[PDB]
Amino acid sequence: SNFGVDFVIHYKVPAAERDEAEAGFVQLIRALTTVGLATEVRHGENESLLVFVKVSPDLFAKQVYRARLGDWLHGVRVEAERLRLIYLMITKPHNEGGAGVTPTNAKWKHVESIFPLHSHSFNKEWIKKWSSKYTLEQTDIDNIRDKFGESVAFYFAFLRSYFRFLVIPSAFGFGAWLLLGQFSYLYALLCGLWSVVFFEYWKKQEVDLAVQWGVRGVSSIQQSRPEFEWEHEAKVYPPMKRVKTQLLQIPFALACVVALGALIVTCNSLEVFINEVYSGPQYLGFLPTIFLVIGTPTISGVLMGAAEKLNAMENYATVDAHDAALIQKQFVLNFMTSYMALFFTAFVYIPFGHILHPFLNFWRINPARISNQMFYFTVTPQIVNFATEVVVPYIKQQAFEEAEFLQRVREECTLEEYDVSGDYREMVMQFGYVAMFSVAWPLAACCFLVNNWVELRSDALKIAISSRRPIPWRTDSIGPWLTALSFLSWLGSITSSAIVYLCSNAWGLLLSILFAEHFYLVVQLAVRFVLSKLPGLQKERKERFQTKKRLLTPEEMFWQRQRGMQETIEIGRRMIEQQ
Amino acid sequence: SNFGVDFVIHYKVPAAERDEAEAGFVQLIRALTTVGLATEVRHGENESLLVFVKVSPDLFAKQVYRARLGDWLHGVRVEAERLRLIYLMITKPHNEGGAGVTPTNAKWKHVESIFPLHSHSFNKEWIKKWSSKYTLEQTDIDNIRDKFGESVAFYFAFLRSYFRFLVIPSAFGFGAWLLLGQFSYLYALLCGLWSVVFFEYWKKQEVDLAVQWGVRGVSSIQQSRPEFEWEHEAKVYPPMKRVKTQLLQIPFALACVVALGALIVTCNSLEVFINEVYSGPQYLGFLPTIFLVIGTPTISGVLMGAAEKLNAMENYATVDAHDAALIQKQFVLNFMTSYMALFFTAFVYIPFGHILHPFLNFWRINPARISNQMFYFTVTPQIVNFATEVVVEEAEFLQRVREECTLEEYDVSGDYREMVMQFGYVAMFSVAWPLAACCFLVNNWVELRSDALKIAISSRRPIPWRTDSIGPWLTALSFLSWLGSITSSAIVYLCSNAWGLLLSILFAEHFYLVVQLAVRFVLSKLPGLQKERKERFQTKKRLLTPEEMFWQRQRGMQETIEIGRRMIEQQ
Ligand SMILES: [Ca+2]
Ligand SMILES: [Ca+2]
Ligand SMILES: [Ca+2]
Ligand SMILES: [Ca+2]
Repeated sequence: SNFGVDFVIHYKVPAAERDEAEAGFVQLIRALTTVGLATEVRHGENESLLVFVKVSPDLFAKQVYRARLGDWLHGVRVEAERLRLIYLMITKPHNEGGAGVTPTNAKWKHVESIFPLHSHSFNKEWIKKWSSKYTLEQTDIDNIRDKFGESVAFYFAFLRSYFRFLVIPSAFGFGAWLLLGQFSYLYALLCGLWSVVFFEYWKKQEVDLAVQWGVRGVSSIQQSRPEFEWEHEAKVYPPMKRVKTQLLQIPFALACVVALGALIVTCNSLEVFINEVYSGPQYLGFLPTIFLVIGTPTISGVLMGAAEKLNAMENYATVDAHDAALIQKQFVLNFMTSYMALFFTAFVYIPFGHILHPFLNFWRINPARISNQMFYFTVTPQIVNFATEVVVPYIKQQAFEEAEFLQRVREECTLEEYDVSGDYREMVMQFGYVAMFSVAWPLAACCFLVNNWVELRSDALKIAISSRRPIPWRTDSIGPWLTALSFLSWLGSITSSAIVYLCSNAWGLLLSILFAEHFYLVVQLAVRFVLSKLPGLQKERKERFQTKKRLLTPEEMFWQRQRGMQETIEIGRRMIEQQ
Repeated sequence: SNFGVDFVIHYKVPAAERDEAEAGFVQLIRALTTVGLATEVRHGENESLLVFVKVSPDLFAKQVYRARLGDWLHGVRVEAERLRLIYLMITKPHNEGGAGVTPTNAKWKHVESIFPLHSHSFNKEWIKKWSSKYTLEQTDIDNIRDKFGESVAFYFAFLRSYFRFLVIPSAFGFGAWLLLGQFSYLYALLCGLWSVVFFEYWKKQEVDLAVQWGVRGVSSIQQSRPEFEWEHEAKVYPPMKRVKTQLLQIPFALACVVALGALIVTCNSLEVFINEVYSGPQYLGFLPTIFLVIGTPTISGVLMGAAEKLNAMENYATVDAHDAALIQKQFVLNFMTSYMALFFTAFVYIPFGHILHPFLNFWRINPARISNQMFYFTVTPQIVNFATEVVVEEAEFLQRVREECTLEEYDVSGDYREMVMQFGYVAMFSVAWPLAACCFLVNNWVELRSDALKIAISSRRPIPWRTDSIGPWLTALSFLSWLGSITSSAIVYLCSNAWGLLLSILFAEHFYLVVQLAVRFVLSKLPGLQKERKERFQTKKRLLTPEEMFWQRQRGMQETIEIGRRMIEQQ
């Protein structure tokens, strides 16, 4: 168990630059004492001064009350909340209740990370409980929310909902694969309907979870970025400079598109050449593209880094906007690097494959090739993601009075922050595969289903021992990923349909695209209406009712003719008798 | 002017069955004085007794405070508000703050109309001011809101905004008519872009006006219908009966489709026959359809009545749901009667006109014909609409009231429906005749006055009803914009000449969606929100063992500093 330490700061000190390092250390200690936190300094690995900080319960209660009042202010209104508030006290500047010791912004640049400590007793029991069960109840997600915050809990709830909704497409994918034959239009229609239903039901469940956890409306709260650089104050940044920096994305995206397209064109030409030249034993004919998938986590990886670089010079005032831009860039890059091969096979090679002939001349049309390539692009990338996610850290860790706890912290600070964006991106890519390309290989979703059951555990293990405890954040929604899902639905309703007409055989293709797109729109409207006509809303209404119950001259002669009661009745009766 | 009269009670008494009429009048007067309104009985017209009711200012102030507290409760928070509150006190049941004398629910069914009085001095000045102007500033709409309530004000604001936005339609319609010949794809794209821009900008204006008038969120308040009929109480109506009654709309819609389609088919066949037989001097070639247009306000009118009858037996708990259902049925019927003739001309006769030959033989291909039809479906339906709207000691005050109660209650749904139909014409069929928008501009300038006159002297003063937006008409506008995006490209391809039609439809619809997303993003990136944020900020400002031995090694701060320095020297 931990030693009561609530937060941990690294503050590594190099061999040189010690003269200002000591000043930074004393400034950090003075600020941490001023804000009202108890501090304890110990030695660490590689010449570092590891400082543990905890809480004067009166000041902590005052901070809790101030935060609750602020949450009530915007209409928004446990270990996760306590850790989040301690992190806010550590991070927020002196202007609004804190002592800003953020690494990148101020002169306190000798700190590397401020992170909480993992609870091994909770972690092992959580892993055992999640591995010994078949399904996960809402109580498990609630425990995740209480311990690791709302972002991790929201990701795990989304993963559970996705895994539970993946049964239906698995079921009728197996039905279509066993009976309906290859490239069934009915399967495409059912896949589009399931995508619409899952997206809308996840929106409803997201609203319900936000109401239940009391995090409804946190997205409207704007949080300033400590590393944001401004020029004037009236903190403002000229939007022209930001637009100029953003315009650099377009040539970057075009260059990435050209490079990836050329690489996939060469790989597809090579695989066609070996399939049409060599006899093999059948399986070696897809050897190139398989390698391509094995190369996918590498190149895209460095590409992701470039995206981060593109988000560094692209200044953003708020955390939400910066996160949304980073998610957009990462989603575009991963969409490219994960679907360009399938798009080229389905909509370039299949319709008019008479353009690759020069490339086949450099080395020296089966419609069922798309099904095999989808099978490979379903099974192999999942295996390689498993390898790079769970077992390669297994090998990495296998290679490697109070000494036990100190050693545990020293080994803990070497790990990386848990990036939930990567897991969100992987799940969104899987959903996209199901939505737009599962028609070629109907069993694909089934395989994904199995992987999801592993992921819900494996990703949990990734937060158990493969990564250090993340900062507990609050999120109303899963964020811009929702939009991505919608996109991967809509274009999917096109793409799958465009597969069915193309691999089963000009006007018919366009007619099929029209019918599929309009069917997708119609079922979207119908499901939205059905869900609007169908717990969180009832609780909000009950709270509103409880608050409501707890909250409490001709003119001057015209009106003097019959001022009384009997006078009016008598005149009315008399004139009734008159008429 | 008025005699301080705030509301007028009709209570017509029939000569036959009078024994229960005196008791009803006595109960009416007793309840109306129980709620706290001064009443004055006077003679009516044709065996009726009109009683004028006004306001004990203390009770009116208490009611005002209660209404404001209720508005604050739901998050929502002048003569119109006073009249609305007096209406609520007159209408609301005695169980919850009022004395229910609603005409249709209880046995007090002898009252017919529940209406206030017009101010002639205000009405003539308003008409003179609006007739002598060229453009209307926001002060006129604010005065309309202060006088006739928020529904009429919202309608007039929508009419003014849509008339102002129609100027670009007319501009590039004239540009295309002069230069781009006939059936220009560029005009179709511009019309779709304008439809999207106008729809989104009117939504933004709706939000700004709801914030400005303090009616932001009124639509969230569910108001119960006095005419609602319930079986049990837990007032609950079995939804299965409502669904069974709603299912009667499908056969009615199908029968109306069949009848109107047969009428359009036979009129089209007759006009084709006379164009291919009669020589003339011409203009008579579209004589049949013109008559159909002249026949449109009649038959559709009775259809509208059927619709409301279909909404009477279709019991609705809330006012909003009943109004939405009525708007949906009326919009469907008017869409049919006003667009299915052009739909037959464009997408049935033009593509394959070989199926109308049996009708021509019973009586016994031009690709520019549709444009001519678009002319006769633009200048004729509005002109006849004009003929529908405006062409066809205390004795003076009492006579004025007696003449006032003979008028009909002013409905805003009809004017909303007419404007929505005109917008649908522009969005879907204006490509055939690009000048149509120009005409729809001029009529608009008349309508903004003419409709005002319809409320000035041709109808009784409407009950001031607060509304958040224009209602379900936004859905109609969006549907018309999307259908126009499809139909403009379809007409362009079909009249400028099988695979290319679908490609053009795809390109136009996807361009419509892309510009919809772009305009939504631009408007989200770009008055009332600033005021709401400032109010929120103002409210924010106004609102306010080894375990123990581990932390005992360095209890203070100077000791921690010394220990840190010592460990620094140790590295
Ligand atoms: Ca995985
Ligand atoms: Ca993962
Ligand atoms: Ca008119
Ligand atoms: Ca009108």
